[PDB]
Amino acid sequence: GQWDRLVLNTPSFPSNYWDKFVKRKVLDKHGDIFGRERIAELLGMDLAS
Amino acid sequence: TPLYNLPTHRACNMFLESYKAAWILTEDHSFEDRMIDDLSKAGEQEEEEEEVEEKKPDPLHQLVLHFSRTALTEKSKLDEDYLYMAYADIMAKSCHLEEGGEEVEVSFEEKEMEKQRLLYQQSRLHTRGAAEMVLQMISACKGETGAMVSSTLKLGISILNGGNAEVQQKMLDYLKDKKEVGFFQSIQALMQTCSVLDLNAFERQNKAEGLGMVNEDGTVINRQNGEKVMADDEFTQDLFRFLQLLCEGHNNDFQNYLRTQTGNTTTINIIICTVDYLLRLQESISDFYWYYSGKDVIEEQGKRNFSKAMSVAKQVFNSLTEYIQGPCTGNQQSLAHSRLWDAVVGFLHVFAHMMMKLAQDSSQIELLKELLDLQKDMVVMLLSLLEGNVVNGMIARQMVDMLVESSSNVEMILKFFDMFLKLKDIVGSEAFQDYVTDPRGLISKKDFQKAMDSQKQFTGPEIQFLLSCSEADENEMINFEEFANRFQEPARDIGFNVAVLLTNLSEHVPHDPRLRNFLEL
Amino acid sequence: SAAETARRTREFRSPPQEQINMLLHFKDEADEEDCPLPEDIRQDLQDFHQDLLAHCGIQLEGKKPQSLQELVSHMVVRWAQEDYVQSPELVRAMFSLLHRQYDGLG
Amino acid sequence: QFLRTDDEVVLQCSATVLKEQLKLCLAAEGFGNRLCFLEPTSNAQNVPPDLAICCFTLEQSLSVRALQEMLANGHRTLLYGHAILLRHAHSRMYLSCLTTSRSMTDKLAFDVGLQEDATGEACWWTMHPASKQRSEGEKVRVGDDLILVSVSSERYLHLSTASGELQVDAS
Ligand SMILES: [Mg+2]
Repeated sequence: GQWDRLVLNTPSFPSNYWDKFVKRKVLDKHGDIFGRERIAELLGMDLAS
Repeated sequence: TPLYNLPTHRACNMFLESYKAAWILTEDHSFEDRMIDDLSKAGEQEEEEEEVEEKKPDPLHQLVLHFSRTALTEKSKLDEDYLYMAYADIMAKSCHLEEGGEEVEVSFEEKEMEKQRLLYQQSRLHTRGAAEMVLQMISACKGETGAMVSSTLKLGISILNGGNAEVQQKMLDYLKDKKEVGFFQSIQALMQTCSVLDLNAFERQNKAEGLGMVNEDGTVINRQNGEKVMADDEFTQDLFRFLQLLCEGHNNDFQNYLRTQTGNTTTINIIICTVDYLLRLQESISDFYWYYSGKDVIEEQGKRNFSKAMSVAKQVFNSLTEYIQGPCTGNQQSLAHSRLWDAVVGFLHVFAHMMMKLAQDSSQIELLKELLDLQKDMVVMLLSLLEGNVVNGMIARQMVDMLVESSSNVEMILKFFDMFLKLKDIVGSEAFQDYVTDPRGLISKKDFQKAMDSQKQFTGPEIQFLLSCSEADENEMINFEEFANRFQEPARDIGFNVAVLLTNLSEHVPHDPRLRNFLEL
Repeated sequence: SAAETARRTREFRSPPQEQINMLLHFKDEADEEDCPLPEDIRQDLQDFHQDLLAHCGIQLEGKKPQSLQELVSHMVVRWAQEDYVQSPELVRAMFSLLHRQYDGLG
Repeated sequence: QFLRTDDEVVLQCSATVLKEQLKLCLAAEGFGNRLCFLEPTSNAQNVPPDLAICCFTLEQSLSVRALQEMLANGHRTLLYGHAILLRHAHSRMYLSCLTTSRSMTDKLAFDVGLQEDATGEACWWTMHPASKQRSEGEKVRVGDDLILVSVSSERYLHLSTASGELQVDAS
């Protein structure tokens, strides 16, 4: 769990996995309960606007 | 006017009245128990081995049979007999001293000892013709309401307070042996004499108080009389308490005897009269709510009238649960075929509207918890109606039809429970915009209100009723944490019982698309 | 020096029945009513109260009858104990008499 | 069977008069004539009656009306003592009592007619039982004799049989 925190902020997270839109799915799923800016920043995604 | 200068005799009369007012705050007391004890213990003095019969009666039993003979004498009108009421109050106090006496105050051993004290007090009285004499006293009066029948009802409550199944057995045996008519007719006649709240009488209650003064200050006759919107508040409660105490323990014979009588030539249904009285009470509550709908504030007299009205409603509902307790298929089919649904639809309507309108005022929270407590007893009664239910059934179908007819109130209360439950989680959420941790917390309640109004997700409207609930002087505490989310112990208790009700109605009566919407909400 | 509003409205604005009542009210109470009046009046009032109370059937505790009320009560109890009486008027008379001697202040 | 709101229902009267059973219905022209007349359909087989002039619809039914004070700023079963609202089918107007009336027994004589907008107290009529068999708070069935009283006119909605052909008035 501690070692997986380094790859979350990297823009090259999806390399072998087929789905390249997992970050957008997580942002849409947890955008209302949690802050959109916090979840966006935690998963990289610079300049979300 | 100074006290000096006055003639002397008027001063002496006023002194007599004031000293009478100061005279008896508390009386000797126990004197009733002392009298009962002295008459009870030495039944028989120096016998000298002389027994003409099996057992000559002690003077207590002599008085009991004297009262029985007086009640059994055929007349047209019943006399006063204030001495009979005096003895009735004496014996009622002697029997109910332990009932009035009853953290952890008492242990198991002392509780059992006081239970044996109460049982001995009841056995001192009921091992005589006491039940026969009170039945004869009830059957003597046809429909006349007075203090004597009230004292008789209080004594009957005192005898079977803890249930007293032996007294119930003796009662049923004497009723089946005598097989006479008049007891149920008298009960029905006393039931019809009960009154409810009146709106024209309430406007008359608006008038007189507005007089600036009557006699000296308020008129003495009016001030003591206080007059009333419920002419006899205690009598109805005592009658339903006695009827409940007759059926307090599971004894099927009485649950069927009240519905129909085989030995008697005439059958009188107490349950139908109770349903009609509940319908009248529901109509009175609906009329009072419609009259108070225009005003946004409720006076303390209205609070007291509501408190007594829902106290009477709670007593009637407890009597109903006592009857529907037991398996009792006959009373369940009777309530299926009765007009109870028209009563309970209006009750659900007035519950939803009174909880929606009553929530804004903070000082009226006690009346709201009383209304919530009444809703509890209602949902306990509804759960007790479902005992012994078939999967398809017809009682469940009538319950579904009731939910369909009262759909708006059910959706309103479920939406409210959704919104106050949902709010407790949002407050535990980040809530960075409020940005406050404090004993007051004090998101300036006025300042917080612009901040509160902004919600990214879910509900914007719910927070405002909460703001009103919070005490806000100088907006010193929204105190959302303090007075923890309002009435949680009270409203949470009325949520589990409406949940298990929905689970029962969902597992049974399957394949109903109309109940699926209610389950989804 | 002060307004003394309360004393004035209690003394001269009050009705005379209310005047004498509030003059006497809660004097039987130990701690309440702020202890008005001199103490001899209160002591005399309590003395008469305990006096009459001892005159009635109140024990005030804190075999031979020797007086009328126990004599009548024991007469009624013994008369009911010896034999089963049959005349209802006699029963009503003895029960009423017993109630009168037992009740007292009522 | 109990009657409910949002359902079209007609009102009639069965009166023995002239040694004959006369069935009378209240019919209002609407456009052109605001007053209402009465139509006898006793000889229905011989002479056909007019139907569209007679029909009415039930809008609402409220026992206690705080609606008027607020204005001054589904199907529900009818019950005894509940005020009802009548709406004409052809002219889409509401039946009510009028102040100015033709004068026979002039003090106790108010006519009944349509008004365009139901924004008045005269539109509502309350129902009471005619016999002791049905009491207040009991559901109204088909074929039960009722008496209708306007809340503003305080009148019994009377048929006039005093030497007239047929008149209806608030009397
Ligand atoms: Mg029970």
